[PDB]
Amino acid sequence: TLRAAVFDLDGVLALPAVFGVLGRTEEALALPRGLLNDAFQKGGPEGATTRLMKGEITLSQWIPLMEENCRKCSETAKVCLPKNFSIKEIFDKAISARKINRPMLQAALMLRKKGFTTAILTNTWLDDRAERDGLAQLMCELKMHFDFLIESCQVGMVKPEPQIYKFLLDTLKASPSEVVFLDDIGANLKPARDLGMVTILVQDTDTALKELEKVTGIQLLNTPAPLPTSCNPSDMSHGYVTVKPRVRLHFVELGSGPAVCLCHGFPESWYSWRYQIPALAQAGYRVLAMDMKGYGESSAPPEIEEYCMEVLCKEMVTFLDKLGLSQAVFIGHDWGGMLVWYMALFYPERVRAVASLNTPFIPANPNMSPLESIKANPVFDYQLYFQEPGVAEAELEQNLSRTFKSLFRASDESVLSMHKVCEAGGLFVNSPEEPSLSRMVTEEEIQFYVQQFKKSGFRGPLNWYRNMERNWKWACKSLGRKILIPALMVTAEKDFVLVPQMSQHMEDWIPHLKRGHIEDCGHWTQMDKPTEVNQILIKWLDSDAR
Amino acid sequence: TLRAAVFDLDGVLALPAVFGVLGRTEEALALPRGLLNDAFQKGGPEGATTRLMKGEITLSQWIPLMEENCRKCSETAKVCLPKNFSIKEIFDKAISARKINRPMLQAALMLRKKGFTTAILTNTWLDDRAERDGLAQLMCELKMHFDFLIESCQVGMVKPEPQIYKFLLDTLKASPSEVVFLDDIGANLKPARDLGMVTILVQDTDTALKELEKVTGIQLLNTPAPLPTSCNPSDMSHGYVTVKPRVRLHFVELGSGPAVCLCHGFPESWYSWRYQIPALAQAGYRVLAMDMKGYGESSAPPEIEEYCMEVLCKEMVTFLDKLGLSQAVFIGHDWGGMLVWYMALFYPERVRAVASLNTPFIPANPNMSPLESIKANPVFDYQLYFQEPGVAEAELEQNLSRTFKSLFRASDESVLSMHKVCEAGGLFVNSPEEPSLSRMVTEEEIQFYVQQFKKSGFRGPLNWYRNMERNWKWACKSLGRKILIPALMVTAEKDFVLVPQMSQHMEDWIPHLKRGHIEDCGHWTQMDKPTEVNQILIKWLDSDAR
Ligand SMILES: O=C1Nc2ccc(C3CCCCC3)cc2C12CCOCC2
Ligand SMILES: O=C1Nc2ccc(C3CCCCC3)cc2C12CCOCC2
Repeated sequence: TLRAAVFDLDGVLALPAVFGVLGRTEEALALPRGLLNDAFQKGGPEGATTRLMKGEITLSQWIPLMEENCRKCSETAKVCLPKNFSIKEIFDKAISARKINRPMLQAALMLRKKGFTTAILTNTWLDDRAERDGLAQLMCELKMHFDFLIESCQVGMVKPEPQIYKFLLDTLKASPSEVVFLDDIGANLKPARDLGMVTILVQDTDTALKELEKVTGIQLLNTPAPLPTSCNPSDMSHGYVTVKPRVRLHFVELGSGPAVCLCHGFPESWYSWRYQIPALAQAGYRVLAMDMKGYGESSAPPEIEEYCMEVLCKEMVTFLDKLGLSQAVFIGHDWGGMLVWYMALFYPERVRAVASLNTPFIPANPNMSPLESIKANPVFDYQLYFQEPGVAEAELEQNLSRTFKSLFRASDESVLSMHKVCEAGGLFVNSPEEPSLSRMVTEEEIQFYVQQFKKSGFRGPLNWYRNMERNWKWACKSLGRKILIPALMVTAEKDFVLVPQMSQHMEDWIPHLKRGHIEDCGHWTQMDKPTEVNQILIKWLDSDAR
Repeated sequence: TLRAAVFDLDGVLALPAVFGVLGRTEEALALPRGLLNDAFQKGGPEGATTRLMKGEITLSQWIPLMEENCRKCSETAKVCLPKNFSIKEIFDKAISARKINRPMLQAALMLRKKGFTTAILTNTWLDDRAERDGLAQLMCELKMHFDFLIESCQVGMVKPEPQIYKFLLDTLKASPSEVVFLDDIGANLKPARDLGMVTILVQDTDTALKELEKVTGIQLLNTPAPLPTSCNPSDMSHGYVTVKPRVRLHFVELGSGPAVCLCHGFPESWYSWRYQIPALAQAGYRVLAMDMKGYGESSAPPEIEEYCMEVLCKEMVTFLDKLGLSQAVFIGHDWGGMLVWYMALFYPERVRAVASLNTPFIPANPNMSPLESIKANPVFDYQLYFQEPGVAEAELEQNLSRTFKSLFRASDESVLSMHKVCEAGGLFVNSPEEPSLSRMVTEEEIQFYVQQFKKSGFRGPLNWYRNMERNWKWACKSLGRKILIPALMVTAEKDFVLVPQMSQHMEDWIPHLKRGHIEDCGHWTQMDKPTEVNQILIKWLDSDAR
C-alpha cells in the first residue's frame, strides 16, 4: 500500500516550467524550434547544465557556458541570435514568472494530513544571482509543507541517474511499491517506474490529480475549501523579553517585514493566532504573536493592579523598546482588542496601525461608574461573576479540558447562555461534565490550552477584568482625543456579547476607521473564520499599514 | 552632593529647537518677528498648546488650532500669511530636522557611568501624524541611555508648573540639592532653581557642558573617544529555535530591517558582538546574534560529527526556515567566519551578503590531507593540541576565569605564544594562575563568559576543530565554484594566527570581494576595535547588503 508521495518542483509544484519559457522565448525571438532547449541540455551528462544541477558550478558561472552553447547551436542551425540576446535576462524572467501550483500543493497537503510521507525531489542549482531572493522565498513557502526536500545540487546527483532514486528511497525509508512519484518529464519518470514506484506524468494538473486520487484512494479533487496553514508550537521561534524585574513576556515570531504584534483575548494564548501567523508572514510581515501578561510562558504576578490597561500598555511599549522596534501594527481580539485601542490613544507614535476583532472602541462615560455601565447590559453579567477574587478561578481551573471545550464553540454549537451567570452560581452550572468537541478545534488543540493553563491558571487572566475603576479613570484622560492613525474594526455577526451594533458610534472617535464584517462568525473569530480573517487583515495591512 | 542629572529634549538633547525653526520660518516667509512663536504660546495655560502638551488632544487635533492662532495673530499685526501657509508642513520639517545633540548625550552617558541617575524631562505631545515614526525612532535612540523619561503628555502636567518638578523629584527619589537640571528655556529653569536644584541654561553645548563639568567634578569635555553602546544581557530579547529534536539554537535579537546574522568564534558567545548589536540595529538592521551550537544557551550534544561544517550549515538554514527568513546577511568571526564562507558557497540563495572578520577563505587542497596542511604552519599547532578528546577540555575547564583572562587580551598585552603548544603540554603551561585583566574587558564581562561556559563547558566548542577530514571532503565538492554574492573580508593587523597575508589569494575565488583592514587589532576584533569594526560593517551593509 502507498505511504509516500514525491513531487517534482519545475512543472509540477511550480508553474510554468523552465522548458516552457525557453519554448516561448524561441517563438518571441523567431528562433528555430527547440534551439534554446537543445543548448540547455547540450553535452548531456558531460555538459554544462549537468555540472550546474550537480552543484559543481553556480548559476552565474553557468550563464556564459549556456551563452556559448546558444552561439554553437545558432552557428550549426545557420541562424543569427538577436543583437540583444541575453541568457541572464531570459533566465531572470523564467525564474521570476514561476508561481506555486496551488491545486498540486493542496493535494500534497491532503496526502500528508492522511498519513503520507511527502517529498520534493528536484533537479536544481546554486542560485547566486542578484535576484536569488525570489527563488529563496518560493522554496521556503513550498518546503515547509513537506517531510523532505532533495535537491540535485546538494546531493551531487541528478534525475534520471539511477542513484538519485535509490537516495530518495533511503530518505523515505520506503520500498518502491509504497511510493507515488509525479514528474512533468517522462525520461525522469522511467527510473522510478523501473524500481516499481507508481508514476504519474504531469501535463495538466487536473488529470495528474485524478490519477493520484484513483491510486491513493484519497479524495484530492472537488474537496471542501482547506483551512489556512496552522502552527506547530515546537517548530516556532520562541522569544522572551523582561519588561521589569518580575515580568517577562513570551512571543512567537515568524517572517520578515513591518512588525505586526498580535494580542489575544481571554482566556487565550499566542496559539489563538495559529491560522494568522503563517499567512501574515507569507504576506510579507514580521509577526509577533504574544502570550499576553498572565498567560502561557509570560509572567503571571498575583496582584490585580498588575493587569490594569495603563500598566499593560506601558509594558507593551517597553517590549517594543527592548526589541528595538520604533513601531508595530497592533492587532487585538477581545481583551487584546481593548488593549490595542488604548495603545492607539496613548502611544500613537509606537502604533503603525491598529486593528480589533469584535471589541469595539467605546469611550469611558465620565458621568457613570464602570460597575453601573457593566450592570446596564445583561450580556456582561459574567463580568460581575469575575469580580470576586477566587470564585471564577475555582470554577475555571476545576477541569481545564471541560473549561476549553465549553468555551471554544462556534455560534451554532449550543453556546453557553451568558444570562444571569451570577444568579446561577457560575458559567458551567448548566453545562455537561464532558462537553462535545467543537468543529473549530481538535482534541490536541484543546490539550495545548490545558497545558498552557496548568502553569499559572486563571488568576492573572481574570485580573484583566478587575481594574474597571482604574481603567475608567485612565480612559477619562483621553476623552478630548480622537484616533487618527490607520484603524480597522472587524465585527462578527454571531458574537452574542461583543455584538456588531456595539461598534456603531466608533466613527465619532475614529473618523477614518475602515471596517470588516464576518457573517456566521462567533466570538472565536480567528479559528471560526480563519480564511476570512486572513483576507480582511492582509488586504488592510497592504493598503493602510505598509 | 549631586547624584542626578536631568536633561530637556528640545534644544538640549536634540538640535535644533522648535522655537529656532519657528524663528527661521518667520524670516523665510518675511513674517513679523515672533509671530509664529506668539501663535504657538497663545492663551498661555488656557491655550491650545498647553492642552496638547498635557495630552488632552493629539498633534493632528492641535494643527487647526495653531492655524487659527496664526490667522488671529496675523490679523492683529495687520499682515497677510502667505497663500501656501501650512502649519502641518512647517511642523513636519521642524520635527524631521531634529537630530541628537551627540556631545550632550555623551555627557549624560559619562555621568550615568559615574553613578548618576539620569532623566529626560520634556514638554512633548501625542504625535499621530503619518510621519510620526521619525520622532518615535529619535525617542527610542535617546531614551535607552537614561534611567527615566518623563513626558508632559503622559503625566498631564507641563513645565513651568511647580507640580511637574515635585513629580520629577519623587521619580528620582532625590532631594533638590542632589539634582542638576539642564534646559534651554529660562522660564522652565526657575521652578527647579526655586526648589534648590543646580540649574544650567543651555545656549551653546560647550558652555553648558563646562558648567556641568565644574559642578559635578566629572570630566565631560575633551574626553577620550567613548566606546560604542554595549548590551546588558537581561535587557535583550532572547530567542530560541529547535532545529532538530536534540538541538535548540539561542539568539539575541534587536532592531528592524534586513536580517543580519552574527556568528561568533571559539571560545565565544553572542556577547562577543555586544558592541556591534546596538550600532547595527541603530543603522536600520534586524540583528540576530547567535550562541553557536555548543555554546551558552544553545544545545551542546557530545558527538564530534554534530559540529562538522555540513551539519552546522544545514542547521543555520533550518534556523532561517523556522524564523521565516528567506535570507540574512551572515557576518562571522574566527570559526564563525569559516561557517559564513561555507554558507555563501553552499546556500548562496539564503545569504544576502557575507562578511568575515580575520578568517580568510582558503579552498580545500584535494592533494593534501587537512592534518598535513595544519602541520605545515607552526602557528596552528594549538589545533593539533585540540584533537585528542578530553585533553584541551580538562585544561580550559579547570579555571574558567583564568581561561578567559588569558585568552581575551589585546596584541600588546603579553599574548600566549602559540608556538609548540603540543610539546609544552598545554596552552597555559607558561601562563599565571591569576592573569591580569585586559583593558578590553571588565571583571563582570569575564564572569559573564565564566557563567556561560559552566553550562556545557568546552566539549561542543572544541568539537568544531575535530572535523578536519569531514569538512575537507565536503569543501572539495565546492572546488569548481566561486563566491559571487556580495562579500567582505576584514583583516586585523596584529592577529598573529589569522594573519592578514593568509587572505592574499581570496580574489581568485571571490572576484568582487571588498576589504576592510584594522590596524593595531588583535584576534578579538569586535572588542579590540569596536568603533572601527562598526564603521566598516555599517558602510559595507549600507552599500552592498541593503
Ligand atoms: O458569543 C459569545 N461572545 C462571547 C464573549 C465572551 C465570552 C466569555 C465569557 C466568559 C468566559 C470566557 C468567554 C463568551 C462569549 C460567547 C458566548 C458564550 O459562548 C462562547 C461565545
Ligand atoms: O593573535 C592571536 N590570534 C589567535 C587566534 C586564535 C587563538 C585561539 C588559540 C587557542 C585558544 C583559543 C584562542 C588565539 C589567538 C591569538 C594568539 C594568542 O593570544 C590570543 C590571540
